[PDB]
Amino acid sequence: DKLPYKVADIGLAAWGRKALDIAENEMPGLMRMRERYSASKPLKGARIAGCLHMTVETAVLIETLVTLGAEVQWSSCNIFSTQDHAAAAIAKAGIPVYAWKGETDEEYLWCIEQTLYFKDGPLNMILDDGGDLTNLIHTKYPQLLPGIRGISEETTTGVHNLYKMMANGILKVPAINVNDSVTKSKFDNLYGCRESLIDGIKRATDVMIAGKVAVVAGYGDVGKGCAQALRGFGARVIITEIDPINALQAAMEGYEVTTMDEACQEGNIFVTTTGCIDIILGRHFEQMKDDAIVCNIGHFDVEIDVKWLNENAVEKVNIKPQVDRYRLKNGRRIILLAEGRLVNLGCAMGHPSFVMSNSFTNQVMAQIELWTHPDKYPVGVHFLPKKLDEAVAEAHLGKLNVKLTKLTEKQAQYLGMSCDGPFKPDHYRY
Amino acid sequence: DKLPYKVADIGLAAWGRKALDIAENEMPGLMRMRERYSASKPLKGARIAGCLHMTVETAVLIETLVTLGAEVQWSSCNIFSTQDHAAAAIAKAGIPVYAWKGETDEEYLWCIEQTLYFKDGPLNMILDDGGDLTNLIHTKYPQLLPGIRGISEETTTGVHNLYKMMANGILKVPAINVNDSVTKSKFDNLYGCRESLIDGIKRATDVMIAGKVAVVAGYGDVGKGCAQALRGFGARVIITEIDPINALQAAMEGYEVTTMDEACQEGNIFVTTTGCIDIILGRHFEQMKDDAIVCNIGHFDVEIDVKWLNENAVEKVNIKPQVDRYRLKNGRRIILLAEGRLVNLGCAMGHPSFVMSNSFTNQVMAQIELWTHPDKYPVGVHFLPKKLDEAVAEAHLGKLNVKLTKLTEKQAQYLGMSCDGPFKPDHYRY
Amino acid sequence: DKLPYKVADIGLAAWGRKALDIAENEMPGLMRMRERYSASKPLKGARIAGCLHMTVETAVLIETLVTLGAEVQWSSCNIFSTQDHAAAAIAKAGIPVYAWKGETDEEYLWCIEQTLYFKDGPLNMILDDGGDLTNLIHTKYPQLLPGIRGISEETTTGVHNLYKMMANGILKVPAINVNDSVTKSKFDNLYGCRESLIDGIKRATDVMIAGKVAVVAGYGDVGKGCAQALRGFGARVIITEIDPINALQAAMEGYEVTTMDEACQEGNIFVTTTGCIDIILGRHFEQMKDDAIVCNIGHFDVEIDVKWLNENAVEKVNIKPQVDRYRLKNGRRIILLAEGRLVNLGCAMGHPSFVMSNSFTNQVMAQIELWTHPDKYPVGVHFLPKKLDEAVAEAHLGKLNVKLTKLTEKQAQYLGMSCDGPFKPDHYRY
Amino acid sequence: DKLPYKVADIGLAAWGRKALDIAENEMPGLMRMRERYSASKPLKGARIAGCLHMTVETAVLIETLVTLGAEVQWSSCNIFSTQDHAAAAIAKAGIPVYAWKGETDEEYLWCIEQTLYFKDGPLNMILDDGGDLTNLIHTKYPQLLPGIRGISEETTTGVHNLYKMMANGILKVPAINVNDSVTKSKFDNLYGCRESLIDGIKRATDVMIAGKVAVVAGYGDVGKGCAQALRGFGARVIITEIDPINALQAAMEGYEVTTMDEACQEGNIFVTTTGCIDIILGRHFEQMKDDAIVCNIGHFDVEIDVKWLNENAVEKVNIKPQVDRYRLKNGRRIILLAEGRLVNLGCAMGHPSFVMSNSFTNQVMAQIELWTHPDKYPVGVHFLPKKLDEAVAEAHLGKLNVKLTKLTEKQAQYLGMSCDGPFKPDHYRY
Ligand SMILES: NC(=O)c1ccc[n+]([C@@H]2O[C@H](COP(=O)([O-])OP(=O)(O)OC[C@H]3O[C@@H](n4cnc5c(N)ncnc54)[C@H](O)[C@@H]3O)[C@@H](O)[C@H]2O)c1
Ligand SMILES: NC(=O)c1ccc[n+]([C@@H]2O[C@H](COP(=O)([O-])OP(=O)(O)OC[C@H]3O[C@@H](n4cnc5c(N)ncnc54)[C@H](O)[C@@H]3O)[C@@H](O)[C@H]2O)c1
Ligand SMILES: NC(=O)c1ccc[n+]([C@@H]2O[C@H](COP(=O)([O-])OP(=O)(O)OC[C@H]3O[C@@H](n4cnc5c(N)ncnc54)[C@H](O)[C@@H]3O)[C@@H](O)[C@H]2O)c1
Ligand SMILES: NC(=O)c1ccc[n+]([C@@H]2O[C@H](COP(=O)([O-])OP(=O)(O)OC[C@H]3O[C@@H](n4cnc5c(N)ncnc54)[C@H](O)[C@@H]3O)[C@@H](O)[C@H]2O)c1
Ligand SMILES: Nc1ncnc2c1ncn2[C@@H]1C[C@@H](CO)[C@H](O)[C@H]1O
Ligand SMILES: Nc1ncnc2c1ncn2[C@@H]1C[C@@H](CO)[C@H](O)[C@H]1O
Ligand SMILES: Nc1ncnc2c1ncn2[C@@H]1C[C@@H](CO)[C@H](O)[C@H]1O
Ligand SMILES: Nc1ncnc2c1ncn2[C@@H]1C[C@@H](CO)[C@H](O)[C@H]1O
Repeated sequence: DKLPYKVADIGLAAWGRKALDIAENEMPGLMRMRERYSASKPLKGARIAGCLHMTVETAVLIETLVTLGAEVQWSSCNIFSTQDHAAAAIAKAGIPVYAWKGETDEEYLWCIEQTLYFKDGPLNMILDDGGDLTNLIHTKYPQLLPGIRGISEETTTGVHNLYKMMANGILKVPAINVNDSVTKSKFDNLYGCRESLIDGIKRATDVMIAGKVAVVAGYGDVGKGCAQALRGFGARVIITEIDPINALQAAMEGYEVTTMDEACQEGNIFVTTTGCIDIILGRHFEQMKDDAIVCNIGHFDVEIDVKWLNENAVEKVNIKPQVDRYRLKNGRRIILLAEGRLVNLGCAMGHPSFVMSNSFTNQVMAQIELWTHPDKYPVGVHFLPKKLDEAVAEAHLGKLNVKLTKLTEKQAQYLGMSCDGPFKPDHYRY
Repeated sequence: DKLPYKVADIGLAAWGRKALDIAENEMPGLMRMRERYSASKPLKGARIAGCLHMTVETAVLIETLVTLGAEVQWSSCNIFSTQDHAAAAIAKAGIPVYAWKGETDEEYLWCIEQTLYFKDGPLNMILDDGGDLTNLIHTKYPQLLPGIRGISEETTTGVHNLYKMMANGILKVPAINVNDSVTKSKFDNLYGCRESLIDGIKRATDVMIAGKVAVVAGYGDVGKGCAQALRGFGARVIITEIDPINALQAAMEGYEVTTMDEACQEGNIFVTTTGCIDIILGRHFEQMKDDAIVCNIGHFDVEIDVKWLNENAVEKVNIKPQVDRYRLKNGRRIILLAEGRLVNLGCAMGHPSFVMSNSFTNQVMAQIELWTHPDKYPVGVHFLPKKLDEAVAEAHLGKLNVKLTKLTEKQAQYLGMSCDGPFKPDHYRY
Repeated sequence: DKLPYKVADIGLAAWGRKALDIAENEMPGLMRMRERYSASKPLKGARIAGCLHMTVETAVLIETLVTLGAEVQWSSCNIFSTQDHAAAAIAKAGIPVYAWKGETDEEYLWCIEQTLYFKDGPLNMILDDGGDLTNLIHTKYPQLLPGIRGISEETTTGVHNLYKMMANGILKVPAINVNDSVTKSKFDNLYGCRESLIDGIKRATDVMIAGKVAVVAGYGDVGKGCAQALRGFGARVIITEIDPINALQAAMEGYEVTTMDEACQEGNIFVTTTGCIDIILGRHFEQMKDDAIVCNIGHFDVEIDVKWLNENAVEKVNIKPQVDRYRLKNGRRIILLAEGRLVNLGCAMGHPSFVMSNSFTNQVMAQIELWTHPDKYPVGVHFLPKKLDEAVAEAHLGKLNVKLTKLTEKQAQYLGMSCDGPFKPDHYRY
Repeated sequence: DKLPYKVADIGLAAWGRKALDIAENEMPGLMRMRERYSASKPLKGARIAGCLHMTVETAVLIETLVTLGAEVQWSSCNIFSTQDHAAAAIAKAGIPVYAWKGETDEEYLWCIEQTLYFKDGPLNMILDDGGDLTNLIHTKYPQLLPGIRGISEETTTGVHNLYKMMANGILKVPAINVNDSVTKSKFDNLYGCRESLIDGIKRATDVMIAGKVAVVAGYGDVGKGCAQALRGFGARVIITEIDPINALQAAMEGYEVTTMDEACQEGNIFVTTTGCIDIILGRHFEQMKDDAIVCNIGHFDVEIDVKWLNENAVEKVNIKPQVDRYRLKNGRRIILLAEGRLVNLGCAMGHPSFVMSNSFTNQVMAQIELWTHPDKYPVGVHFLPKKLDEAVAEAHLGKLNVKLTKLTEKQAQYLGMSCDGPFKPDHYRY
């Protein structure tokens, strides 16, 4: 009596498959995993439930896992991020996926629920992005915890949740922090938003970036990438921060660092990257230049007070999907993107596949680790070993034609390290 | 018995009007022209036939001219550049427009033909982009030349044509070189492609730019913008040039300058910006890395040997409109964008409106000049006066909140110039 | 009874010669001129008097001219720009040079006077930088005008003077505008200040640039280079301009454009690049942050009101040559570089030799042109032919290993140009 | 019978004091330490022996420590890095300093030896940069170990030594890794070399960077800064790496990553930043373009085979101090800077004072920590607490006019952190 899947239109599978074919060729890390483990099926027995934006990239990840032997059931971790042609290709391949662009909140929860129970038994593995699946199980289905061998978590906000849970005796299953592998945080969060933040603002508004003042709240890995992207197109970028170290980094890169109370009067474009609530408020909106564009790229839509706009604007015109233009009592207009949900995935296609290969190779490794070597992972939050982190990167060098240097035995002795690595201490920040 | 217009779908007018509303707010130069001339209608009597990409930006230009009193009939200057919602809004406003995205070559010519004769008499003005309308009249409808008071030309290739015509006694009507106003060539050609080249490559392929080698043929104003855009996202950019000066400029900016025969073996992304034929040939395609992306942003599709691919590939798969992926005898794949037609307009939406306001304010000024002061323009090719060029720029400063400095009389005397300009000699290169 | 030369210390000639040896290897344009004309001595008969910063680069120029057969007598065009080891090497080689770092104003004039009369007759050629020699002859020695075949002028300010003179019937000798050859203005003025402005600020103060707000007055070729240099090291750069076009260029590159009245309160570093008087006044100094650094890189020291500081500060401490630190009545301190004279040459060594090879190859060509083909140059101000401008650039490509592309005859026909150039119309701005 | 100090010329003290006055104003972190601890003298009782480049910056550090109550004796950690005017000002202030620019190796060791015994008893604290003092005590004066309460270490190479020592039971005293405080490694190593690498190459050679190919070995924090500096001036930068992660970072920033065996044939400028031996060998020198410039910025001069040049060149000409130009059997020339010793300090003045304030505030904190709270530091290698790391940064925000944001209690609860920090987990990489 249960649907085998639920997508917007199965008819999009052909276009989706073409999409995955091109993407596969941009994802050597995932392709190399299949080449190494399709034969031995290290994930045989795993029943992986995934909750992570259902995009072309995620479809290649899903099929990599299946190729490695696991059974997979998936849901998106955002109501506007699914790419329907990718979801259809997956559904068609007979993998249970419950996801479509533009879900309601009740449907969003429903979709995650359809992934918990497989044909032959509940999930024994979690692949999360944001902690929603992780929190659902720990709060509504704890009984399933003993049957779950591990959790791998994709993003900063989900990772922070995990540490809050572990600090409070709640975390009941071993978890690998994938966000913090170097090859994820210093590539996906940085270089990925550097390209997909602009993509989302452009597809949504077609606005010229050059000449504009842009305000980026937060200067973490995401803000660093966003600020760099905007400045490369000629915007004057202003940064807001709560952390004196990130603030000093931004100042030393030539950015004016000040508060939102002050910057709201100057910005033409606003991007929130903090992962924190109450960044852009009604008091900020009333000070904004006419047609200021306001978006969020942080995991959850908690940074901008969109409720305030809906309750206080005198007009609200939908320009196209995910693009709303309000008119306030002061007569001025505000362009709001994706109703405040992460703009790169809501208004465009997320990070390009090559960088997502770095993130997802980390994810496959984490799944294998937890599944294949549970004795190595006590309940808590862990990091993939540096040696695996380095392997992720090495798997992407050939595609770029990078010729890496090999330490001579003489050099390796002088440096006190192995010719095959790890080449850095564990506290290295890269 | 003649159609009053011809567009893809009049039903798109509402969405288009919303598009124009947002764009108008990004185009102060055009809005300020209307504010200054709607009352006096300096273009009353003008019957302007336009041949220029039928986009949201062009629609604001078309309505600015109408507001200034002229009668206008328009066609696109490329078979893939029209934005159907913009064309519909114009058609709906009752302006005769003949344009849609994806015309055949015969239709392309047909559309230009429908603009030559107005309700009350042939065209008395030309607004061209590429020279196609200009060449059609001079070669098939010379009889209409005495009735045409002037020509204003938008782009480098069209301007070059005009000088070839003038050098050969063919040019029969006064022409203003709009491409070479400073506020056009050093803004539209540069900053505009800096943002819309990436937009087109992204919407077409979603490819990661970071980590790639990109080859840009030509280092003129368009190549300069394209190279800068690609390098800002982390691509290693190689430049090809025939001009020792542009080549030295590129080298001094840190770019490797070499030949296409050599670079075709390294590039992952190829962009042609030369305005010249035979840039990328079959011999180059056979040396390319797998899934290399190849596009053109020069006016005409004469830079890449697309015919060679169609005749020599073993497979050709249409991924989506304007995106074709070939498979060659060597087993490797080539992604070709927009069949070789300018990629920013064929795969995306062209330059953003703000920079297009600079170009189109120049165009309106040129029309007024020629129409309103023909005694000032003998047959030949001219430049708008520097004072008007500076006025275009000044009209866009307020939107950006630029506080310009005013020379004191003391300073103006020392510099030997007027406090209100021109502030530069005519040979100034900016 | 006349000195054969006058320098700080002939004993520095050996170190200077070593300097010139290294420089020669960085100046292929000048070396290639010698290789082509030492045999035929096209300048035989020329008695060239030069007034241009007596640096290592200028010494290679002086010897290139001598090698080409002319007789040369030189003076510096600034009291603080001479490089004593270079002046000594020249003096030693037996060329009459009157120059040393740190001349008084009376001495500065005296030195120029010692170059007017040669062993065998007055000067028959002028090589000027700033117009000082040009103005001295036209105002105190007009009688020598009929004997002077030509003038070649190095910089923007001198070129502007020439046009003021020509517009007023004063210019009595043919002059070639060397500043405006493309290979000079778009390389020396831009890329040269991009490297030597920082060099001067650093050798003078050792100040960290990152984190600072820097204010650059003017956004011409010099301001463009200076702004780019400062921003590359992490300074937040604010620009002041009087020209709406340059102001819009700066805004579209992400720079805040405002007035000095406003920026004087924010800057930590101030650089004037306008070529205009009254840029930084006492009213600006009283608003400055403590230890703000203030310098000028424009030709003459007329941009900053240094007299105001000397008359109004409560203290003035010389830190080292060309570096003065004042203390104002408000208790705050101002660091002034080179007493307001061009900072790159006053506090460092000017532009590096490679870019100076572009400028000086232009200068040698101009001398040959005027001297060798006077029938081609009526009284007035002219530009070197584009073909020579392109040759300057081509002569520097090999050193950089640039592989330039050659047009096929097919391509050259399509473009309507010669395979050997000129490749651009005369109004091209590059 | 022992000298009270030993410097090049005490007569330079006045100029040095002026230098320190300017520097103090650029070092708020150190000034704020004095303002907070001069009253309470937390270092009273400490007898700190320092071995760290004797520069203007280090002089402000030395006086900050004295102000905090310690007795200090200093030596430089490099034979060419001392700034004689700074050493003289210190000597004059009556602090025992043994250092001068250009020491022989025997003298270098002698100077360190003069710092071990104070008027009233051996050293009870070490402030090291490179590990030389640390290794001298552990190997020749172990008997003094029980009397030493702590070690604070400045740089990557010294920190690596410490971990090698701790891993081998040799480390006998508690050590704080100062290099790895975030405010040191991500500011001094990066932004500092970004400005002082160019300074050293420029003061030494005056070479144009634009147009050159530069090869940077290593892409750690130092290579990242060096590569960014060179590319900002127009050099094409090639990177060599042994670490797949750093290699992928460099590729994604647009740099070609290859081997030295390959790059030695292309580079015009070579900079080694690896901290490893055998980077540039005789086989590399024989392939180099004429007048290639070769330097090292890593701690010890072990990266370049300078011995090979001295033994194999046919000529060796000293251009000026720290600049040697060789001529090889193949007729080509090699410019070697500072005989291979760190170029920023050997040929220029090291990092500017502002960034050095970040490093030295960390150093003062470490000294206070170890001295004042030894119960908190067991034998081993430790990190300063994140809260102190953040305080270093906050102490430099005011000088830059940074307006930092304060978390509301609501926000701090949502983020699960204190309004006053730490704002990041311990594994954060910034
Ligand atoms: N959309 C995407 O593709 C994508 C990719 C990576 C991560 N993410 C998400 O982006 C957000 C941030 O990630 P990250 O890796 O940059 O986290 P980060 O910790 O590195 O960064 C964010 C910063 O925000 C600052 N900040 C917190 N509250 C603030 C406030 N009120 N005002 C100003 N600054 C404040 C913090 O000091 C911090 O430096 C998270 O929600 C994360 O899950 C999105
Ligand atoms: N798509 C757009 O939005 C847009 C905007 C502006 C202009 N254009 C078009 O872009 C093209 C170029 O414009 P531009 O303003 O840059 O012209 P430009 O003259 O400034 O530039 C092009 C350069 O190409 C070089 N070049 C010519 N043949 C070459 C060859 N075989 N190999 C390598 N280099 C070669 C030339 O030396 C030249 O510097 C024209 O067709 C123009 O009309 C497109
Ligand atoms: N020191 C050097 O090595 C070197 C090299 C090249 C030229 N120069 C000298 O540098 C100066 C400028 O050269 P350029 O080639 O950049 O000239 P440019 O004409 O290209 O530039 C200067 C600009 O200053 C602007 N400006 C004028 N008055 C102004 C005012 N009051 N406030 C703000 N902006 C103002 C103008 O609009 C102009 O764009 C001249 O004196 C020139 O001779 C020095
Ligand atoms: N001169 C200065 O002012 C200053 C300031 C900071 C540190 N330092 C010194 O600079 C050097 C490096 O510091 P860091 O903080 O960058 O270290 P880092 O560890 O961050 O960096 C160096 C890198 O070199 C790479 N590498 C090692 N051997 C290599 C080889 N054979 N070929 C290519 N790459 C190789 C490593 O993988 C590594 O990423 C150390 O000696 C350090 O003490 C100098
Ligand atoms: N194309 C994509 N497919 C899947 N996940 C993506 C894509 N782009 C960005 N993401 C993820 C979205 C994030 C925030 O939830 C991550 O941290 C990031 O990995
Ligand atoms: N959005 C746009 N609308 C109209 N014309 C455009 C747009 N973007 C670029 N162009 C034009 C296309 C060009 C080449 O034909 C021009 O030179 C340029 O002005
Ligand atoms: N090293 C140098 N030698 C000679 N002239 C120089 C040097 N650096 C800059 N200049 C010149 C100084 C200028 C301003 O007078 C020029 O325009 C510029 O060519
Ligand atoms: N001006 C300076 N004074 C003292 N130490 C410096 C200076 N510049 C760089 N350094 C140090 C030299 C280094 C390498 O030994 C450090 O890691 C760095 O902190």
